Amino acid sequence: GIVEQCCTSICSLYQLENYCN
Amino acid sequence: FVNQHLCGSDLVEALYLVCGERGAFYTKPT
Repeated sequence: GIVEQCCTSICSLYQLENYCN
Repeated sequence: FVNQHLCGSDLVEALYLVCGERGAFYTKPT
């Protein structure tokens, strides 16, 4: 469930940092 | 990075450069 949204609508780049650690 | 839909290598293209050298590898579609 990490792309459930970025893969359907949109996402902030800084929010993508959430998938690094 | 802009406001659009992205998936697969695009989800990383987004991360790959934002957290570069920051240890990413969060998914492995192999």
